[PDB]
Amino acid sequence: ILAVKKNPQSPMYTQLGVLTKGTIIEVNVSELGMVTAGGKVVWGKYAQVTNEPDRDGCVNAVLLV
Amino acid sequence: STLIPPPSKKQKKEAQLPREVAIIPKDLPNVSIKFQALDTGDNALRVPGAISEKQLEELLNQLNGTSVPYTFSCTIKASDPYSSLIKPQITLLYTPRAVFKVKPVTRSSSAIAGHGSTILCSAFAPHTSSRMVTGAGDNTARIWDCDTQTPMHTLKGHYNWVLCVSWSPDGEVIATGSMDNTIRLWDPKSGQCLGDALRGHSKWITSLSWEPIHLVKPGSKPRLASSSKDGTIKIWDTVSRVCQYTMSGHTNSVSCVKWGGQGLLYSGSHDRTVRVWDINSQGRCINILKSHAHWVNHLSLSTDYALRIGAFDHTGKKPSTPEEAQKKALENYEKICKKNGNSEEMMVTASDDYTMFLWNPLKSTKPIARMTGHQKLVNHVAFSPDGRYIVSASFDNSIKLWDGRDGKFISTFRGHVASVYQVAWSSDCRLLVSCSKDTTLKVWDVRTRKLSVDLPGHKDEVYTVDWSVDGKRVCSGGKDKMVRLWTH
Amino acid sequence: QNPMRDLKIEKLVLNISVGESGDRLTRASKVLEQLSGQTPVQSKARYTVRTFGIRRNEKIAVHVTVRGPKAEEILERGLKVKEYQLRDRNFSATGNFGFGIDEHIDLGIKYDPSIGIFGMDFYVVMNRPGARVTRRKRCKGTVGNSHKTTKEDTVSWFKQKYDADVLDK
Amino acid sequence: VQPDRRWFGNTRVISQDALQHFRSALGETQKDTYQVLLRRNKLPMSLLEEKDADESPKARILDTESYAD
Amino acid sequence: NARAKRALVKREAKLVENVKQALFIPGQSCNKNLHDIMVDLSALKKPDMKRFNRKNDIHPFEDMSPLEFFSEKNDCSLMVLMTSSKKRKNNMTFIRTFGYKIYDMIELMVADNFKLLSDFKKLTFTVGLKPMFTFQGAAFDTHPVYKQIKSLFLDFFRGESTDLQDVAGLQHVISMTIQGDFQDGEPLPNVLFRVYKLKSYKSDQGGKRLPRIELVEIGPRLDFKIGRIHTPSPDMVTEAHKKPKQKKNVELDIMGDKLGRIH
Amino acid sequence: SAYSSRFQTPFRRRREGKTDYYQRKRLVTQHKAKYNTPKYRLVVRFTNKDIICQIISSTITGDVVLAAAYSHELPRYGITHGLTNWAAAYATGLLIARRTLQKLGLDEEAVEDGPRPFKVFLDIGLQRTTTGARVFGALKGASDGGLYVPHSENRFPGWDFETEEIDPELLRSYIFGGHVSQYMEELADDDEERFSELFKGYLADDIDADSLEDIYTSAHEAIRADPAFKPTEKKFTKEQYAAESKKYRQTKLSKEERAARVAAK
Amino acid sequence: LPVTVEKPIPVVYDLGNLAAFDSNVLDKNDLDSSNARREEKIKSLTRDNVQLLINQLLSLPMKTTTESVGGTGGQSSVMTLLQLPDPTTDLPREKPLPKAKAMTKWEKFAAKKGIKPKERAGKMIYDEASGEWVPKWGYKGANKKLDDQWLVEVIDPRTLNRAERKRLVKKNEKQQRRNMKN
RNA sequence: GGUUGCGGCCAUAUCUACCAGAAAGCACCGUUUCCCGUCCGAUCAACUGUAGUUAAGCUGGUAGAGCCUGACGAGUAGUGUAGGGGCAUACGCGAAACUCAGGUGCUGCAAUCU
RNA sequence: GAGAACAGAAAUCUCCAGUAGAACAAAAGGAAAAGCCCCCUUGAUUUUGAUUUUCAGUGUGAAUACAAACCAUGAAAGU
Repeated sequence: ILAVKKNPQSPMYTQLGVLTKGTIIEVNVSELGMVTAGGKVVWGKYAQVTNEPDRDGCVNAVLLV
Repeated sequence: STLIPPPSKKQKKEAQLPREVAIIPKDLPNVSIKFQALDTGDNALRVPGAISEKQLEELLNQLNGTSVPYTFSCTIKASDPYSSLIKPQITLLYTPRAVFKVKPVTRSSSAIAGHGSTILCSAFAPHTSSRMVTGAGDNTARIWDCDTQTPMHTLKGHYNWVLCVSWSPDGEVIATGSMDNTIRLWDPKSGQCLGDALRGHSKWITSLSWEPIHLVKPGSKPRLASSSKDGTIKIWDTVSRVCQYTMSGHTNSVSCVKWGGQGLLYSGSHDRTVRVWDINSQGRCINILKSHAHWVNHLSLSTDYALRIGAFDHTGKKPSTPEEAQKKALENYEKICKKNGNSEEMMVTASDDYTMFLWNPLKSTKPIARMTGHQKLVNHVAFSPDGRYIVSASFDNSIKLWDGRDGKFISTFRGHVASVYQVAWSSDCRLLVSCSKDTTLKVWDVRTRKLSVDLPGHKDEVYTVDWSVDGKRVCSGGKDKMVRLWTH
Repeated sequence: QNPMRDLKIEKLVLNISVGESGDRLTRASKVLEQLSGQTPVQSKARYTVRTFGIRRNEKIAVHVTVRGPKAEEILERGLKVKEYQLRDRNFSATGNFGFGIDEHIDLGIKYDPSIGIFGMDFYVVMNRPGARVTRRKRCKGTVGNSHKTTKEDTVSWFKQKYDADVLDK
Repeated sequence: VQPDRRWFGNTRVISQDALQHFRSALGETQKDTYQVLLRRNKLPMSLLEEKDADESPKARILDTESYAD
Repeated sequence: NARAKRALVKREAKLVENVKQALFIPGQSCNKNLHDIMVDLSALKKPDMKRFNRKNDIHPFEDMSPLEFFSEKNDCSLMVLMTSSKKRKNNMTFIRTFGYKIYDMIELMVADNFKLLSDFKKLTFTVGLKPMFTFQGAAFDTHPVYKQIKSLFLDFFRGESTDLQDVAGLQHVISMTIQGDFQDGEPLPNVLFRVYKLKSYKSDQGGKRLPRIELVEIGPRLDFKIGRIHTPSPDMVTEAHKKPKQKKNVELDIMGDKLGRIH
Repeated sequence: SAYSSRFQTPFRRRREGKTDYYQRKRLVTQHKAKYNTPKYRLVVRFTNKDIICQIISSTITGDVVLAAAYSHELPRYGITHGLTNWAAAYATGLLIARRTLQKLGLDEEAVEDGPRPFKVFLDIGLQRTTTGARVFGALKGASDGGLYVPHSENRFPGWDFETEEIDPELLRSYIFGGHVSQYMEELADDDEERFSELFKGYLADDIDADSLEDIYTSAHEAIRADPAFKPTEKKFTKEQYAAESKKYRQTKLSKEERAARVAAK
Repeated sequence: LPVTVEKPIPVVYDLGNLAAFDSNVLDKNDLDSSNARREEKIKSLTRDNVQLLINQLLSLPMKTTTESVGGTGGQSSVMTLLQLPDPTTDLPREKPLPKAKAMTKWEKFAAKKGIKPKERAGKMIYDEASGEWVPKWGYKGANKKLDDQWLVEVIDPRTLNRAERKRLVKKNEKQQRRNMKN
């Protein structure tokens, strides 16, 4: 996990870095290696948490591509 | 956009201060030097000064009475390839330069809205790079005029995907293996199927191997060898379209087959077995090799490149009669094959188990060397046109270079970020162009194993690329359903 | 000598000004479409005067060009009604001439009340070969003083054909 | 959450040329006990890492032959 | 309306200053030779060159306000006004402006032996390329007047301050020389101004690393006589040398890692 | 009177519709602040019956031309018909590109540098920008001749206005005189008066839709083979040309005669 | 033909501005404007100085990118370029540094108070009874919603809201004018 | 020496009323299958070089308004500079108008001309 | 100015020119546009190299300063 940019519902949680499913967070996507136009390989994209980490021991997110 | 750490005040102070100069006109040091041909010839002792490299290169010319320029290298730990002479007895070596230099391909070009399907294969014509053909998901193959970057007559007749397409070494008849069961023949100007399609094949065609021109007798057209998932290779007569014999030794799909210059068809198969079938043997196996842990995914030979040109060297001058064309093919094959004095077409087999094997089918079945330095399956392995260098592409996002004869590791490229698909070799071996699952095309400088330039523009999934025989232009194709050309 | 100084018709211009905007403007547009066959265009008032009640952008006129061979037929039909004559005036300094009469429906056009009473005015521009110099972009040149058309020359040209007269004497 | 030209937009793209410099620095970087780190830069260490440590682990034999066979 | 705001943004002081704009004002005595000299100077100053509409009757020494007014209204830092009097034949004035206020004034005159660009051999010349400079003689750095002249010439012709230069960009060089050395207290010898085009003769003697540099003179050939001179006060000099201000045991190691020394 | 005094006419090349200084400013007002990279401004002009294409770097001395070509040089490769057509513009662009490539010695000051491909930029001229214009055809031919001018296929023939695609078959046909070849047949099967006044040379030479394409291909091959750019005989040397020309041109009368005539008033 | 150049006094170079200084003795005997050799001597001296500067200049590092033409702001890999060092000559400035800033009362209050600066999240505010974001300001925002809505249940009150907004804008302008005197 | 593409200062270059222009080249023209835009294939987009030209454009020559240049004013007007005295001299920069004389364009690369 | 059915001194329609009393917001010595017409259109985007401020002193959580991409637009230079 790279960072958290925008948590709705009082983004003071964003300042606190809480997951709070529904947040948008940056993830190191270097593994996939997708390259945008111009030859500038991309290695980081913002993703939204899909599952509820509070009620589960794993964190799931979907790339916002 | 990440920023490289800017130079600190110390760096600025160091840069602002002048430093040494490269005029080097005075006080040239002198050290003993020896000459020895890179391949076999050991020798012309001298103790010259730090003279220009051109003078040293011309010194050896009169020694052999050739007038030809030769590439020069020394210390072959040091690994040293005035600037070179100031590093310190240096043992110098020489080898032909192949003065014809392919200019690097850097500039892109507009796309062509041709067949609307994912590209599957492509190959340049041997007689001239101006004409090129691409295969795609669409059942119809199309030729392209590289000069104007426009499509040509459509090869109608196929009803399934054209898995493989490639010009014959003489360029008279193009072969386009169809996915379903058949391979069709198309001359450069037919615009329609030449006679009945080659049928009677139980499974899809995996690869094609044309008969080398240097083995083709005058008048008779070259034979067309085919490989398929059925595990058998059929030898087809281009004239009568009849099959002389079929070998079913391979118990699984034949991954690929190459028609060697000695008349032996080196082919690999999913059964983890390599069978050296030969036409001269009336379709019989002379020897069988079994050393790969996994199955063989690709095959290549040192002399394979010389076969595909069909005597059409970089000049592109077409021959007059079949006899002189065959003679010029044979002389070139001997030149490339007889690099180490004797004619020895080295062979390399690609193993999916992160390993590659070096093979000498003309000698004992003991492997020469076990090239094994990859982390993922090597999709493609191809010998350098010169033959002294071996390169391979793998899904591990890296391209590895190996010695042509001794098998020693040389270097590895890491520019690609995704799985690396098939690659192409420049006509002069100076540059290598590779394509990967990533939507980028890159070319690597063999002289120093460094990234030369990046050639993006493809939408995604650039499956294959090829290099023109003359080196003027480089083609490409991918899943974007758009063919893109590249030139210096 | 007259090697290439032959008078030629450039284009015919037709227009119908209106006392208001709305249904009458659409009627004028339909009249233009049925007469010249050209798509209607909108001519907007440059300013508000309040004397005629027209406000800014009143859309009180429809400028249409009648260039082409059809210009000769329309001009002939119009001149036929007007006693085949034009006044000594109505000719500009360059010789361009025009006119206008009531009840455009008189010259063949149907009497159907959908259009109703609708007059018209005409404006004709004349020039000699080589006018593209002043209309082309590259090498935009001048016009020779002699080459410029004159009132007397255009009057003589209009009198030679169509059997017209000055209407004044 | 409001739609916009935000996320679904590129934000972390690295420069192609800088990758070679980062790899060279990683290969050449060296430190001593008297030198300490205060802020470790965030870079695609995965691309920089995995140098030429050619070992080629054992083949996936199970792929050629399953347990049942 | 945004168009005016964009111009005003450039008018305001910038942390990084662009190329100093130059305004050329023809004086009441703008001789035809003076006009040719102005055209030649503009040829080496384009595209950042501006010429006034017509003649003028402004005396920088006897009237400083008009120059400041013109600089403020045109946002031009460098000002040139050519005017030749009976005593000061072929005199040309150069002025710098700091914050729209007069910075310094120097009178430069060209001898009759000057050769125009058209007189020299025709050669290729690209506008906007930064030329090279060479200063000969210790007086350039060891004298106040010569130092000021050198600084003015550099600011006039140094162009942009880019840190990356193309090899082919070195098209021509400007040779700054003086009419021989002089003893302390002696009259200042005239400054010799020359422009030479560069020719890349092969490196036969110099191996491959460096080619044999060759020069072809294209002009204009000018000898700059020194007349009346004005200099700014020390406070103005200090103000003109301000910096934007843009760490014990703190260093950014390679890869951006923040390392330090324990000692 | 006052208007004539208190005004200044536009530039000499701006009064006439020869050069648009607005484009010149942009092509010369590069900042640049990035590198001292030179430039080579392309020049393409279409006159009556002829096409002129040139590469001219900006220079105060007069923009000395490094290479140039003209349509009237096409007959050197056997092409005479349709000198002003789209195919002729493409051929001229290809010819000029190949000529500059050969004379610059790329293939059959930058010491220690590698092969640097040439770069060129298109010029607006005074032709309205519309897709399919012959200016874009000349640009395409020049690019195909070994030039990497930055360009987009938006204005190439066959471009689809409704959707951002293009048909390469139409472009190939136009390069091989597709429109002209089709119109030849569409006039042969139509009224002959137009096909007898126009295309008279085509009828005389017996050129069909395929012969024209073959001729264009052969001309392109010859252009690739021999761009040597051999000029005319250049007889009638300069001095005698000048002597002959002065016979008709009216020279300025001697001021003495004018003064005498004025006094004779 | 020979490229060797040397002088007794070491030459001073300014690679940041493509300039150099030569404090060597000037030959007054030949530099006289009346002499004919003057031009040749000046040409030779300029050639030597340019040769020295080029020899020193070319010693600098050169960048070699792996990218292509790409966008208009890109750079070609083929074009080798010399990385010049930072400028050394301290040329005089043309304008002063605008370090002065606005001393508005808001900054002092924020410094005194614990109110952190706003994060400028976005223009997309949320509203009700419309099923749309209806951003606060920027396009048909809620500011004009009160005027647009056709029911003002509570003399024309629609114009009163606009008058109040204009008065607030005037108060903001007055505050700007007052702070301009800081 | 003419014409054409790019150009150098941008009125010696323009404007007013006339006359000349062979060869070669612009320009004029003739046409609308298609790319293409306008109400109008007039500008613009495309085709022909054929039909029809010096009538126009453009380049030149004639006599009017300005323009530009050199010297005459002229080291002349003005100005603070130093005390005879309550302005002159001493002493640096330094005009314009006016007068006299001159012209109403030149200039490089490439292509094409009798 | 010549003029153009109603239409005239202000409705429309064509030849010349405002050295450009249009708007170039404008105050000022002053353009094949910066005034009008047809197409697109975000922008309050991203990291963080000088300044502050906490309250788990939180690699910035952030506007200001600026860096280098992204975008529009075009055939391209370009802004």
